[PDB]
Amino acid sequence: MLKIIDAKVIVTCPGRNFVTLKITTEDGITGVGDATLNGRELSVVSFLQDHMVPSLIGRDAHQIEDIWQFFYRGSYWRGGPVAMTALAAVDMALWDIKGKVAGLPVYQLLGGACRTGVTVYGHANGETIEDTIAEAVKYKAMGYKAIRLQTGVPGLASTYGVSKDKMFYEPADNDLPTENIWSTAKYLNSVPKLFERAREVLGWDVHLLHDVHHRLTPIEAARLGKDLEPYRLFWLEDSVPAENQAGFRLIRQHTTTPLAVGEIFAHVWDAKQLIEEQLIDYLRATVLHAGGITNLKKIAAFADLHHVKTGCHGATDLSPVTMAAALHFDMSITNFGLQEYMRHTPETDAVFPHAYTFSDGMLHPGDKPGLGVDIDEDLAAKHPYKRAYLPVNRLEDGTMFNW
Amino acid sequence: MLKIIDAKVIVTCPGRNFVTLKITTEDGITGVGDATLNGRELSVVSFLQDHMVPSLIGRDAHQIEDIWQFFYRGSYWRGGPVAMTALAAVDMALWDIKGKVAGLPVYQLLGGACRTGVTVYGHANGETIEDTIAEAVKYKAMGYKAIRLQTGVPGLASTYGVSKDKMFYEPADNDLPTENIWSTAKYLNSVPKLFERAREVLGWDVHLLHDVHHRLTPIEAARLGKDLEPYRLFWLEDSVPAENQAGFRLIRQHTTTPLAVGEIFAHVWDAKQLIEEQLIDYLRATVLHAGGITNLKKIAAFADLHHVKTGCHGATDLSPVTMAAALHFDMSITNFGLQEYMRHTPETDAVFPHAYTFSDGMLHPGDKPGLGVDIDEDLAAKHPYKRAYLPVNRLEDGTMFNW
Amino acid sequence: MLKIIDAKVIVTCPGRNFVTLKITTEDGITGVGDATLNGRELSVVSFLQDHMVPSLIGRDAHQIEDIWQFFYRGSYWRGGPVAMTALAAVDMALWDIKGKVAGLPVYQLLGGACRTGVTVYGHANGETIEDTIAEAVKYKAMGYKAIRLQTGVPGLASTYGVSKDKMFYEPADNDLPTENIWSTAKYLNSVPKLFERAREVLGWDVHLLHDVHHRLTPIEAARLGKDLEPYRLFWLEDSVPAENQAGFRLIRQHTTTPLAVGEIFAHVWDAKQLIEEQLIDYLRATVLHAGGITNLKKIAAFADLHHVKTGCHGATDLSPVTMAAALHFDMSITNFGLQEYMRHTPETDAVFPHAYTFSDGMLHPGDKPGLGVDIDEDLAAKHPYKRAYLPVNRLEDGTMFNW
Amino acid sequence: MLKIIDAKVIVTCPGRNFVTLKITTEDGITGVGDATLNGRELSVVSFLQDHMVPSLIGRDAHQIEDIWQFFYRGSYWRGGPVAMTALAAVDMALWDIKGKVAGLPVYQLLGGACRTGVTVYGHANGETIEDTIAEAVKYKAMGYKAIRLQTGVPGLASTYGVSKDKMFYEPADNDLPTENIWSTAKYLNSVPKLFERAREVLGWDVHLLHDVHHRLTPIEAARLGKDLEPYRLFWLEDSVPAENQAGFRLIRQHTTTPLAVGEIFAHVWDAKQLIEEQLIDYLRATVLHAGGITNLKKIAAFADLHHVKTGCHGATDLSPVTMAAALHFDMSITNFGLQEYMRHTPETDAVFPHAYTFSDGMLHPGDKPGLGVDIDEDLAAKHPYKRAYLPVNRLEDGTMFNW
Ligand SMILES: O=C(O)[C@@H](O)[C@@H](O)[C@H](O)[C@H](O)CO
Ligand SMILES: O=C(O)[C@@H](O)[C@@H](O)[C@H](O)[C@H](O)CO
Ligand SMILES: [Cl-]
Ligand SMILES: [Cl-]
Ligand SMILES: [Cl-]
Ligand SMILES: [Cl-]
Ligand SMILES: [Mg+2]
Ligand SMILES: [Mg+2]
Ligand SMILES: [Mg+2]
Ligand SMILES: [Mg+2]
Repeated sequence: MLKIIDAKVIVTCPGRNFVTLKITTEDGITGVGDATLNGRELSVVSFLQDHMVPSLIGRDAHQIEDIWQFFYRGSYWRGGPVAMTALAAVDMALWDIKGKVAGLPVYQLLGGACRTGVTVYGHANGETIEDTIAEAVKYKAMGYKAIRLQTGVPGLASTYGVSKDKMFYEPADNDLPTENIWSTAKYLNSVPKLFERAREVLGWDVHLLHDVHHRLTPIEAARLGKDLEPYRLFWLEDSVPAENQAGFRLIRQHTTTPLAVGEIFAHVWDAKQLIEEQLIDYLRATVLHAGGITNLKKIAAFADLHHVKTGCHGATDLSPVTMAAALHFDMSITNFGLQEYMRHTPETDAVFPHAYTFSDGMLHPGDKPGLGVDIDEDLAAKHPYKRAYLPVNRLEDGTMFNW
Repeated sequence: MLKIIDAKVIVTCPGRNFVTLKITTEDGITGVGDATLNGRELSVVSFLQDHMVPSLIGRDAHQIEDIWQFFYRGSYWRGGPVAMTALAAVDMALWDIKGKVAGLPVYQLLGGACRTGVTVYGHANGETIEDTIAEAVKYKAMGYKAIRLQTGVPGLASTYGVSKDKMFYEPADNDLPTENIWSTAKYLNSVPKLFERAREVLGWDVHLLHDVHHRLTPIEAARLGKDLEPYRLFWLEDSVPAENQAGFRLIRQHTTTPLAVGEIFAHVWDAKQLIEEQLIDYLRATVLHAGGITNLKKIAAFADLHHVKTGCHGATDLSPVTMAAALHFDMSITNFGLQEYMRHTPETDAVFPHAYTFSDGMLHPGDKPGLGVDIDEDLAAKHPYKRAYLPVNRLEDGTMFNW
Repeated sequence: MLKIIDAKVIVTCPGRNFVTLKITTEDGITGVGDATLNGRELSVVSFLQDHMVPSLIGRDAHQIEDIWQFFYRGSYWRGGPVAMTALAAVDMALWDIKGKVAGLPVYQLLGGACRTGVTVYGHANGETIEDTIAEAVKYKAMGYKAIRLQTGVPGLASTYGVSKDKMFYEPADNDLPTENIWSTAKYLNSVPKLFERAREVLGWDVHLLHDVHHRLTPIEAARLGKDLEPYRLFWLEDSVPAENQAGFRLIRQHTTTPLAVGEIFAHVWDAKQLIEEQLIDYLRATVLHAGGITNLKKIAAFADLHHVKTGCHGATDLSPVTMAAALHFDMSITNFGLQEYMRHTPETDAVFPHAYTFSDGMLHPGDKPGLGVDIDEDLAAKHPYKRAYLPVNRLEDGTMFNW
Repeated sequence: MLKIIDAKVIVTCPGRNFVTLKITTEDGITGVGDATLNGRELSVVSFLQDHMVPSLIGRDAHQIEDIWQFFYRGSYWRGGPVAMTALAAVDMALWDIKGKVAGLPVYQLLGGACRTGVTVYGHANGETIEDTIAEAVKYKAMGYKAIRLQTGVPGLASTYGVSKDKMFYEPADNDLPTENIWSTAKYLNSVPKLFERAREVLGWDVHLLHDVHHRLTPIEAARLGKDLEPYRLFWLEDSVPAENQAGFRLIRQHTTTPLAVGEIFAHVWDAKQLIEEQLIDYLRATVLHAGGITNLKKIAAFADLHHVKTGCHGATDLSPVTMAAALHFDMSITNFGLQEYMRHTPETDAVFPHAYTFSDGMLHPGDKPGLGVDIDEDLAAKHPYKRAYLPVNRLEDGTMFNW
C-alpha cells in the first residue's frame, strides 16, 4: 500500500518548454512523468493540476491500471491529446514508482530485455540535396544505422525539417506561429532526386527515412511512394492526414514503399483501422501522447497481430523523461521497429539527469530502479516557461493548410 | 474588414461553472461563445487564453472558416474535447459578430427558418416508477411534446438521471467525484417496466426518450432495445461506449428501437462510421463540443445523406450561449430531430441575458442581430469559480466502469 | 542477471494427473508453472524435458518475453495445444521468479489490483431438472454470484456435466476413453426447461451459465440461443466447434444470448476472427493452454478493443499453479468477465500449497511474492501417475462426434 | 474385419532422427507410418505410445476414417503439429494395410494414376551466386526439371539453405539450437541478382524455385515478388509467417510471382483463408504434418476449387515412409503441382527399404501392394535416437526472429 501524499506539475524551459509531473508516496518514493504538449503546454498543466491531481492524493500508487481507467473513463469526455498527455504523465510516474519498489528498471517488469539496445535514427537536413547528403554522411560516420533525410524544395522559401539545426530540429521557434508557404507540385517534382543521390553516396546498408508531414492526398502519396521504391526507404511517414483512416487504402494499393504514421495519435482508436487493415508498417504513437506505458503496450500487442512495428516519435518536445520511458518500452517488446532520437540541449540534459546512454547507433535505458530519470527542481526553477508555437502552413493561394 | 482588438475569457459560477469567450472588434461590435467543458473547465480556459487568443488579435473577424481551419490545423495535435470546445467558443463568437454586422439573427445566415420553432424534450426522473411517471405527467401538462424518462434501479443505491432535481439534472456535485456502484443485470431486468407503465398512463402521442448513459455492451443494448420496442421510444441514447463505432452494428442488427449517440463527440470522425453505415437515427453532437456552428453544419449535411437527424445535447453544462447558437443551427436545417432542454438556474439566466423563448413545447432563438445573447460581466463577477466534478461509476466487484 | 541452473518436470496424481515445471535460479529462487494437458499429459512432459528444458539451462530468467519468443518461434512448428501448454509452464514459472525477485505478487507487476476480488462460477448438475436446481440452490446459499447449470437429457443415458459430482466434474475417468451416445434433437427439445425453472426458483439476480460443450451446428446454436433469451443467461459456452470461426456469424446473427468460447484455444489465432468480428462476448482461453500470462495479456488487450471480456476456463485439470497464475492475471485487467472455479480435491490442495483464498463468491490470489504457490515434492512423490482419458461421443447411428 | 493386435513406435537415427509407427493385424498384415516431427521428435513418440496407441488395440483397421475422427476429435484439444503428426502416422499405416488387403498400391485406391510420374525439384545452393549456379547446372544435367536456388547473403555469416551439403540440406545439426544472425535489408538487396544470373546460364525451360523461409513482412515479400517477376519463378515459398492469413493479400495485390506456403501447416484451418481468397498458387502441406493421406486428400480437393495445386514439402526430415505415402497421393490427384525431393542418406534408405524410384526428373511409387515401404527393425536398432535441434535466428539487434 503506497499512499500518494503529493503530486506536483513543474514547468520549465531549458532550451524549450517541458511540463513534468512529480508524484511522492508516503515513505518518500517519487516518480516523474512527462506531460509536454508542444504549442499547447499550459492546457495540460491545468488539466493536471486543476482537475486530475486532486484525485491522486491518498490513492495507492500500486494501482496503475485502475488509476489509468479512473482518469480515462472518469473525465467523461474521453480521449484527446490534452487528456491523454495528462494521463501519460501519471502513468509514466506510477511505473517509475513501481520500478523503484520492485528494485528493477522498468523494462524488467514489462517482459524484460528483447534486444541488446534500441536502434535509432537521426535527422539529416539541408537546403540543397548536397547539403542534406553531407549531413547524412556525418551521421553515418557517427555510427547511426538509420537516418531521416529532409531537404529544401526548389522554388519554396521553406519546408518541413530544414533549418540551421543539425543534430535536431526545433520548429516551435516563435511567440506567434511562424507562417509558411507550400506547393505540393514543387515537392512531388523534386524530392525523389534526394534519395537517388543518397543511395549513390551512402550505399544500401544504411536505413533511410522521410517525413512527408501531413502535406499530401492519398493518390499523391501513392505516387511519391512509387517514385521512392527504387531507393528502398525504411519508411515514408505521415504521408497524409489520417483522421480518415480509409485514406491509406489507396496508398497501400499502389506502392510497396513501407508506411509509418501516428506521432499525433492520442488513443488506439486513431490507429485501429490502419492496423487491422494492414495499411501501415510502423506506428509512431508514443507513451507521451497516447496515454503512457500502460496504453502503448496494449497497442503494440494489437499491432503485432497485423505485422505492425513500433516507430516511436522522438522529437525534442519529448523530454528525457518520455525518452527514458520510451526506451523501457522499446526494450521489452517483440515488434519494436525503430526509435527516433533528436538530441536535447545540454541544459535540458542537466535539468533531467538520466541513466540512458547512446552508443553504436543504439540507445539503452540503463539498469537503475524505475525509469532511471529525475528532474532537478532547483535547476528547473532557473528556466521559466516561455511561450513558443509550432509553425503553420498555407497554400500558394493563401488556403489554410497542414504544417 | 473587422479587426479583432481584444478577446477575453470569462469564468463564472451562477449555480454551476461556465466558461465564456468574448471577442471585441475595432468598432465595438462584440461576440460571445461558450467554452464550458464540465469537470475540466480550466483546461479549456488555458487552451484559449494562453494559446489561441494571442493569434486572434489583429485578425479579420469576417474570416470565419479560415480562423476555424487556422486553429484546427494549426494546433498540430488535432481534435479532442479540449481543443474542439475551445474552437467552438471562437466559432460561436465570430458567428455572433457576423450576425451583428449583417443586422440579422444567425439563423437567417445559415438557411433561414425551416420550422416554426424547435421542439424540445424535458427530463422526468424518480426513485420508483411511480415517482418518474408522476413527473412525466407534470411535463405533459406543461406542454412538452417529448419526455426523457429515468428511474431508480431496484437493488442499486443510485443510477443516472435519478436525484432530487425535476426540471433538470446536475451531477457535477462535489469537490471530489462522487462514487457510484453499478449492476448491468439489475438494470436490464427492470427498466422496461418503466416504459410499459409510461404508455399506460401517458398514452401514445407523447415522445418518450431514454438515456442509457454508456453502461451496456452491444449485445446487451441489442436486448434492451428489443425489450423496449413495444413502447415505441423516440430514441435510446448512448447505449454503448462508441469509440468502437462498429459496436453499433450488433445493436442495429437486432432491434428497431431508434438509436441516439454523440453528446461527447469532438469531431466528425467520432461519428463517421456510425452515420455512413446507418447505425444511428440521431446525432447528439453539439455546437459546443464538436467545434461550433461551422463544424456542426457540415456534419449535419453529411448526416442527412444517411437518414440521420440532429438530437443535440442540451444539459445545463451547456450555457445559454451554447443554447442560443444551438437554436439558430436547429432552426436552419432540414434534418432536425429534436433539442434537449434542461432548465438553467435563475442566476444563470441573469448572467447570460438572451433573446430565446420557450412556448408550447418549443424553443425559439428570437430575432435580435447575432446570436441574441450576452454575458453580464458585473453580475458574472459576483459568482466565483467553484471546483466541481462529474461522478464516476464502478461495478459490484470494484472494476472502474463508465458513468 | 538470474542464471537458470536447473529445470525439472514433476508428474503427480493426487486425485488426478498434473504436470508441473519447476525452474531454479543460481541464487536458489524457484518458480513453478503448470503444464497439464488432460488426457495427453506425457506428451507435454516429453516436449518439455526432452526438448525445451535443455535450452533453459544458463539463460537469464529475467528475459521473459525473449524466452517466450525463443520457444514459440524456435520450435519451427508453431502453436498447438502441446507446444503452447509447455510454453505456458515456462512462462508461469518465469513470472513466479520475476515476482519473487521483485518482492511483489505477480498481479502487482501486471497493472495492480483492478477489483476487490475475482468473481467465480460453480457447477450445479443432476440427472433431472429438480436434481440440478436442488444443486443450484446449494451454490446460491454458499454465496456464489454465478452458477453453471447442466442436466440430463431425457432419452439419453448420459450427457456432459451430469454425474455423481457436485462441487466439480471429472470425466477423465477411465483407463480407456468412456464411450457416450448423443442426440442433438433430444437435447435441444429439453434444455430450455432447465432455465425456465431455474429462474422460477432462483430468481433474477444470480448469473446463470450453460456449457453446450461442442455439440451443435451454428443454425442449431442460433435456435438454442433464442430459446434461452427469456432467462437472461450470463453466457452460452462452446455452442459449436470453432475451427471455422465464421461459424459464429450465424449464431450472432440470430440471438442476443451472450456467447462464450475458447477453453481449448492454443493461441491468439484461434480467436482472432471471433474477436475482431465481435462474434463473442467472453473468451475462455487460459494462461495454461494459450501460452501463459505473457500471451494471455496481449490477447486480453486485443479482446478489449472489441467488447470482449475474459471468462477463463478453470476446471480441475488446471492445477492450483494455473489457478494462481489465472487469478493474478484476472486481478490485473480492465476487461475481466468471470473465472471458472472447480474445487480441486483435498489431496491436490496439499500437494500444491497456495496463497489464494475463496470468500463471498470471490477468489483472491493473496499477497505473497511471486505467484504464491508451490509443489510439495515429497508429498507429490506419494501419488504416482495414473493413466486417464477424457470421454468420447458418438451419434445414434454411430458417427464419431464431439464430446 | 482386420483386428489390430499390436502397434509399436520405433525410434532410429540413420543419419538423422526418424519416428515410425508399425501396426500389426490379427493375421500378420502390417502397416507403417511416419511420425517424425523434426526438433521435437519424442513429444510425438509419447503422444502416440503413451496415449493414442492403447485405443488402437482390438479395433478394425478397415475403419480408416472413423479412426481418423476418433483420434482427431477424441483428444478434445484439437489439432496442432504434435497431434496431427501422430495421427498422420496412424493414417499412413492404415492405408498401407488397406492396400495390402486389396492387393493394390495405395494410389490405385485413391483415384488411380493421373500422370506418368511425379515431377520433383532439387536443392541447389552455394555461398556465392557462382557457387549456386554451378550447383544448379549439375542438377540440370542430372535431369531435374525443377530446381530450388539458395545462396549466401553478402555481409551475413549465414542464411537459410546454404551449407556443405549439396543433394540435400540437414539444418538440425546440433544438440542445442545453432544460432543465426539476420538482416532483411541485406537479403532484399541481393537475392534478385541470383535469378537474373540463373536465367542467363540455365535458360528458360527449367523451373526455378526459392524458399524465403519466414523472414519477410507482407509489404516486403510483395516487393521481392516484384523484383523476381522478370525471372518467372515456379514459386516463392513461405515469404511471410502465415498465422495471419490475411497477410497474403498485400503480396497478391502487388506481385504476380507465384506463391507457395504451408510445410508447417497442421490442418485445413491453417490454409482455408489462403485458399478461399486465392492468395497462393501452391500448398506445401504434407501427409506427415497435416494428418496423413485421409486429410491431405480432402484438402487438395478444396484447393482445386480455387486454382491451388499441391507442392508438398519434401525435406530429409520426412522419412521414406512419408515419401512413399506422398507419392501415392501425388499420383492420384488432378491438381498436383510439384514434389520436393531431398536425397536421404544411404543408411536411411537401408533402414526404410522402399519400392519408389527416380528417373527423368520424376519419382514413382512403384506398384507393390500398399505403400511399398517397410522398416528394417534390426538395422533400425543399430542407430539410436540422437538429440538434434533446428537452428534459430535473431536480428542484428538481438531480436528473437524466425529461422
Ligand atoms: O443526455 C444527457 O443529458 C446527459 O448525458 C448529460 O446530463 C450528461 O450527463 C452531462 O452533460 C455530462 O456533463
Ligand atoms: O467448461 C468446462 O468446465 C468444461 O469444458 C471442462 O470440464 C472440460 O470438459 C475439461 O476441462 C476438458 O479437460
Ligand atoms: Cl483532450
Ligand atoms: Cl484535446
Ligand atoms: Cl502441438
Ligand atoms: Cl499438438
Ligand atoms: Mg514526424
Ligand atoms: Mg445523455
Ligand atoms: Mg466448457
Ligand atoms: Mg521450405
